Amino acid sequence: MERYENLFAQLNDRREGAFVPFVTLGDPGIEQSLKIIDTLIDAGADALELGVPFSDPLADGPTIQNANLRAFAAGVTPAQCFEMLALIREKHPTIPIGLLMYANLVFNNGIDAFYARCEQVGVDSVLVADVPVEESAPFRQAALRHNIAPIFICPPNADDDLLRQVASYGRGYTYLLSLIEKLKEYHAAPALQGFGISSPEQVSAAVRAGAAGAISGSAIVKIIEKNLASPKQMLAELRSFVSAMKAASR
Amino acid sequence: MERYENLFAQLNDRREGAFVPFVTLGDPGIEQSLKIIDTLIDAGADALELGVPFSDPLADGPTIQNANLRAFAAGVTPAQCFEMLALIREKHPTIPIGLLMYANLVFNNGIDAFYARCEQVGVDSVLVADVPVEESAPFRQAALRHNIAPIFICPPNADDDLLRQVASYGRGYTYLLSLIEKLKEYHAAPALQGFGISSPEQVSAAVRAGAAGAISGSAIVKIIEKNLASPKQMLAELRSFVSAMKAASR
Amino acid sequence: TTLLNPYFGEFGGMYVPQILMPALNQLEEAFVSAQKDPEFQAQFADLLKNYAGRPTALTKCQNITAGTRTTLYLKREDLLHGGAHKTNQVLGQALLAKRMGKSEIIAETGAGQHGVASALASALLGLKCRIYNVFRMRLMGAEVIALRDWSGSYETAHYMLGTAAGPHPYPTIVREFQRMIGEETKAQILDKEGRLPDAVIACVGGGSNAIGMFADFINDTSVGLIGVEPGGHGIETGEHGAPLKHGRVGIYFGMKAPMMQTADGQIEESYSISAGLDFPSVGPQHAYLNSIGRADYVSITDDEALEAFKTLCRHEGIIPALESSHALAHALKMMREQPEKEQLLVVNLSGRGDKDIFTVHDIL
Amino acid sequence: TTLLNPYFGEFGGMYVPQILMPALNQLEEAFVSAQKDPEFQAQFADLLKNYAGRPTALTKCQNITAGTRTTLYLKREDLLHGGAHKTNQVLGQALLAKRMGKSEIIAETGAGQHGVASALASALLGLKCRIYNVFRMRLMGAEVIALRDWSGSYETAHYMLGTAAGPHPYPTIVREFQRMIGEETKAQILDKEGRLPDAVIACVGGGSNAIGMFADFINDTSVGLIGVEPGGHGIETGEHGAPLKHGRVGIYFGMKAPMMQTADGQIEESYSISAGLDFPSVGPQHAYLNSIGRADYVSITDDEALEAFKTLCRHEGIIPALESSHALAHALKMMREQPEKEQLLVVNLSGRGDKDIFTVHDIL
Ligand SMILES: O=P(O)(O)OC[C@@H](O)[C@@H](O)c1c[nH]c2ccccc12
Ligand SMILES: O=P(O)(O)OC[C@@H](O)[C@@H](O)c1c[nH]c2ccccc12
Ligand SMILES: *Cc1c(COP(=O)(O)O)cnc(C)c1O
Ligand SMILES: *Cc1c(COP(=O)(O)O)cnc(C)c1O
Ligand code: NA
Ligand code: NA
Repeated sequence: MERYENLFAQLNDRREGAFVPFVTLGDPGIEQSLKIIDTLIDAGADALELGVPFSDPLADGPTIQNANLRAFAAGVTPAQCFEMLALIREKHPTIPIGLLMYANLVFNNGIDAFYARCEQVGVDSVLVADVPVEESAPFRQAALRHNIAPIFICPPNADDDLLRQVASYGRGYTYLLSLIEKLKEYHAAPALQGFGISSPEQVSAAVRAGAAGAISGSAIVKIIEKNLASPKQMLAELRSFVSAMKAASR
Repeated sequence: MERYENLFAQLNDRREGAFVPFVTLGDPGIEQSLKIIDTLIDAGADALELGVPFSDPLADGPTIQNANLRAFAAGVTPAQCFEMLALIREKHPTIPIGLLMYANLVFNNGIDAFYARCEQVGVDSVLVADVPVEESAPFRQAALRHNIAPIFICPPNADDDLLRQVASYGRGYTYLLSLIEKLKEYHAAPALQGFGISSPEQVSAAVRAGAAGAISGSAIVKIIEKNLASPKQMLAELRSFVSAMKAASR
Repeated sequence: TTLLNPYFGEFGGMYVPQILMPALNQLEEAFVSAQKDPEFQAQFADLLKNYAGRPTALTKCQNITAGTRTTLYLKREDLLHGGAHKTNQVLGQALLAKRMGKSEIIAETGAGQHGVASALASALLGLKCRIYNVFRMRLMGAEVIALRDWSGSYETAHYMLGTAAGPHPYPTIVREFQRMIGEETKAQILDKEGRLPDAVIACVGGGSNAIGMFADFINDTSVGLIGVEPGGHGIETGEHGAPLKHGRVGIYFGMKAPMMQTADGQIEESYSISAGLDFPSVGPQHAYLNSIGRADYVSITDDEALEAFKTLCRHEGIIPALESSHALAHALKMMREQPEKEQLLVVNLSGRGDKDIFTVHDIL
Repeated sequence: TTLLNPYFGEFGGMYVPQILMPALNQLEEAFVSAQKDPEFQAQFADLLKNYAGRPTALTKCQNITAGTRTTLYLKREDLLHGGAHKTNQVLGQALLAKRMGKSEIIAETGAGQHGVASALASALLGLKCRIYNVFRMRLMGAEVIALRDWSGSYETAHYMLGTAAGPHPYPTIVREFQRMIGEETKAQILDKEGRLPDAVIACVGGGSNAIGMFADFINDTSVGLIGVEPGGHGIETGEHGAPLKHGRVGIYFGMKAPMMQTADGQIEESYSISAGLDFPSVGPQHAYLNSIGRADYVSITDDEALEAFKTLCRHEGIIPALESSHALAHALKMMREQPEKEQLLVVNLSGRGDKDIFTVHDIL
């Protein structure tokens, strides 16, 4: 449905940046997680990046790893995640929803079958953390066949040949890991700066650097990690953070 | 003073065998030991074989080893043994007294000096348990210079050449380990059968075999080992055993 | 784009975050160069020989095979410095790190075998080692505190993988730095028997000692290659470590290979009396050799391995590692099940079992 | 009457009960025959090579000597099967027992090193072993329950003495069955340096590993022979194990040699951080070499040995036995006390220190 294409179009007309928060599905629990996500959206999140708990997350930071443990402890499973995803899409028809996956969970019951399921629940993009552009062929081909945008990470130590690949293979948005001109030169999908984004000034700096927006995960998860015993205060603090970060993109 | 030569002479005129008991000096204690030895002699012992506690007794049986531990535990030392030996000789001028020694205790402060000390206290013979005939030269030369009889063990697995040596180097008596004709053929010192001698019949069998007598140690020590808590009963049982064994030699 | 094929049939690849590709590409390039550099070979050979103790002996066991038509030889990697074959590949990787101008080593270990091996190599070659036997490692200057750290420090630090698994070119590098096991075994067997072995048998935890023995015989079609995975309490109990034959293909640890995972796709744990064979997956080359039928894989339970352990101690005076005991256990079965079958076998005794003196004690 | 001289100067002899002489004479005769028998040599060499792992490597330590004019080489007996030089002589004695038609081995051990070595040899050569590491011995069929037993069973059993001490011909036999250590060291050093060592250093507990290294160099007057006795807590404290230089000559264990005894003549005990050097006496040949000034003996305390232990681990990646650490400790002193002195040294690393992993741990 080109939710990413539509979002960036509207954002550019309002000369604003995008603010995309990241959270682990089912953390700290299915019920509380769904409420967290609705608070993030109501607060002003332009898009969502959602992770599915995996047993061995290589490129997962410490704060993110604890989120997975809380999810697993709650009894969260990939099957339950897709149930949540369908529920989220049913309440929010236009917000772009991107998944942060690990290769085995996608390859498990068939690559093509996984992306078929994403398209069925309404997912817009999928970023396979442990699948480099050199091994992406089957994943991005299957993603495109099911109208799912294959997202690629552009590292800081990336050369020109990688920039071209990421620009050619990527769709939806380019995950810029904390160069924007070169990406636009190769007509890459709108860049979103991620990693380290936890303050309002960073979001403005990103938009001023030439990026279409910024992604924030650790900061978001940390608020959850420090209010487990107070669900209400959790949502309250999440709303404030998100509201401030989004205000910086305007 | 040729106590051995004199003893065998008298014993042969009475057509009797010799009965020589063995005990460890200072076992279970200096005072009790001296009393044991006087009981052995009064009971009818013809000669004595006395051992000096040594830290590493190679050719020492189990029963004998425990005797050494009891002696050491009592604080017995080689110096104290010689003090006892002088006391024993002062009370009994004719009884032959033989020592059962280990090489280091003799070599320690000089081989010649050790035998000089034996002659001073009245010792008649010395058997160095860990000194074979092949290494006896310095010991027997020093023994003879101090009128001490060098005693040698004639094993059961002894060949003709060993019989000749034992017959030529030995004096006092030949320790026959449990062949008598060959020894007499080579004019060896009177043979005394040792090892296993614990019953009256064995002493008669020995004398009938052609030996001048028999030596008994383990049996003697065992009586001490089983009456430590009853000094009186100890002497009583020792007297009975010795009396019976000696009666068998007549 | 790589210099060497990252795959073995459908198994292998480089499934790691994009940020780690430069490190892998650099490693492959340095390896390709070192392999063609006579100076590197001479240095590597010198350490293996005058430091590690190679060549290792090839012992014939006449007591164990008495009464049968089986002739058994044991490749003595238990006699190698450190007590295991692991030393061979850590020395090579250590030299590669220096060749790349690196001065730090990054590693991790479970039981501690690989941790100790990396530490000893690092102490010798003057490298700063950080690891994630604890006393043995510290005694050798190794700092006991992985890929995450290597992500932002690979310019000055090398990640010393401990088995013939993980992303390319590790599977290929670990094999080449362990292949002298098979090369020596071949020269030794030809000298003693004047012919090649009917089969070589080695335990398969990660696949490094096994591939080291197999490598040089792969082109000798007449030679059987038998890999032995741990059966634990029994395959049917589910508590085992035999993913190659009883697992399912997935993507983990930077590679596509047989793995022990839940129906959902969550990597599971592999059990075995020997911690050294706890790797929940297996090297890609082994998966491939199995697929085409060049190599055969079987499993041995804890009880069978334990029995092999006791049997070698009493009949040959050699105490094998519980890991190596799985290999010996299968050889004994081959012999016992068909005592009149004429066969010349070689079991790779990957390590000594002094470390298993307590483990086996309690079980008894 | 014997075939070989039982003495080394005034030290040696056969001070045992008469009943044991036939056994000693028989042993010397069989040994003399075996030494001239090519078949025996070939069998012995075959075991050492294909079973024990000889030749052992000669490792140069460049990190430890950095900054000085000392070149240090370590003879790797720690790489021998069993982890110590002991294996060499037990294999030989085991073969001699079979040559004599015997089928039983009698032995005793303190820490268990020699006990294990005799058990492994017995299991290999099919011999019934009785000993007076306990699990390791039992695991190899050895029965863990001496001269007394040998007295009345020497016709079917051989007493496997564990060091170059005791009554003739043991001192001589243990040396000959350990001399390959020195022979290899000589060939290896000549190949690597093109000259003989300035000095060879080895720890002296009983004297077997030391005499094994010394033997082949005795006729090379330019080569220094240095034996290192344990100093324990310090010579002046009395708690040590250095009888050769700080003991008194006596007669014990069937021989006349330096011993640690009371003024009265009662054998005392020798202390050392390393149980392997607890022998209260020393081999007669060593006493003799010292008397004529051919070999020099010194002592190293527990602290110095411990320091040498830690130093080799961090600078060379090798964990030496606390016993061998005494030898290394003296070499380090020779180097440290005169850093500008040009000297080529060889330390006999008699064994690995994995067994001392706990001992050194507690001390720390
Ligand atoms: O936590 P940070 O610094 O705010 O960055 C978001 C990041 O964690 C999230 O996008 C993410 C979760 N898992 C990943 C795996 C690979 C790359 C990125 C991710
Ligand atoms: O104990 P028995 O079997 O009765 O034998 C006396 C023997 O013990 C005694 O003469 C002896 C004590 N110590 C020795 C050393 C060597 C030879 C003999 C001995
Ligand atoms: C660690 C270890 C193994 C397991 O590794 P592979 O990579 O499967 O060889 C096998 N044997 C020994 C002795 C080990 O220490
Ligand atoms: C037993 C042992 C020794 C002591 O014996 P010697 O007879 O003095 O060699 C020395 N080193 C090691 C490693 C030992 O195990
Ligand atoms: Na595995
Ligand atoms: Na000593």
